[PDB]
Amino acid sequence: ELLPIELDTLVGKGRFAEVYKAKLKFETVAVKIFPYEEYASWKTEKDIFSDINLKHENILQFLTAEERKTELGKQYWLITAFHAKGNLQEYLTRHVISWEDLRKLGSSLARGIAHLHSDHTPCGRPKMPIVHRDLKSSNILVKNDLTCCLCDFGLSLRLDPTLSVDDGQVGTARYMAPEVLASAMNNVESFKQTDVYSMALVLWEMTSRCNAVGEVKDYEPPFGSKVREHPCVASMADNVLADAGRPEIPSFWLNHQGIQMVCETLTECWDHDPEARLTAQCVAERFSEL
Repeated sequence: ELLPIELDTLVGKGRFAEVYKAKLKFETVAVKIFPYEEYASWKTEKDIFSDINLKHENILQFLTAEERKTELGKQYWLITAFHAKGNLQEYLTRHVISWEDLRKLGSSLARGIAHLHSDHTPCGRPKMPIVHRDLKSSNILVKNDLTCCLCDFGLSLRLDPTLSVDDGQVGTARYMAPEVLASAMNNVESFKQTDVYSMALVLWEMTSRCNAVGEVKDYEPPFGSKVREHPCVASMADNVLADAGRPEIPSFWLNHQGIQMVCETLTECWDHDPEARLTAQCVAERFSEL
């Protein structure tokens, strides 16, 4: 029961896996390949993608997981929809986006996160919340219709009441909330608030490349003008925590009313105080009012 795949091109490398554009005999699929040593990440993602209640337009569509014996030993595959327009970071690097693009990307991002965060299904029944714990533009995929979907659940945490104190600062230092950089966390709502902080930075990346503001600069990642290519937690703590630093919002951006509203929403969402941040649900609601 192994699918007829042929690995065309490496499109991704992370800590845990390589991602390949491949063919199924839809002819175009993504194949995420984990070595045996990264079994844990494959399983964490597999369990999220296999969960009946995490099927959503704004979550990457999963076909199947496979175990594939090789000469070196064994590989662990996740086979998913392939989004040809690539991850949001690559997309914002390549393109200046319209107001309409920003509204679709931003709304779809917030609806995807709010769905992960929700303690209930649409049809009202309870579900254990997931927090992504590594939200960033390279972990968001641009669909042909210019909506986002979430992927890369390798570091995700099921908000399980049995989770021990030992169960730190896993994830990408650049996108880490001040309370994570400070090691100043406990709330349950605490991990949801860290996702929202990272989401804010991504809304900023989208806004930074939106032609509604007027003149658009080249894409740079959040804090790109202040920290090295691969910033450590210490450097991030100095910027985000010690200097209360956030990506720059030039005042001329606020002259467009849409951009102004997005900049006010995302600014609340990257507040030093996690309790000051909006919920993903609240952000999705503001985006629909646009």
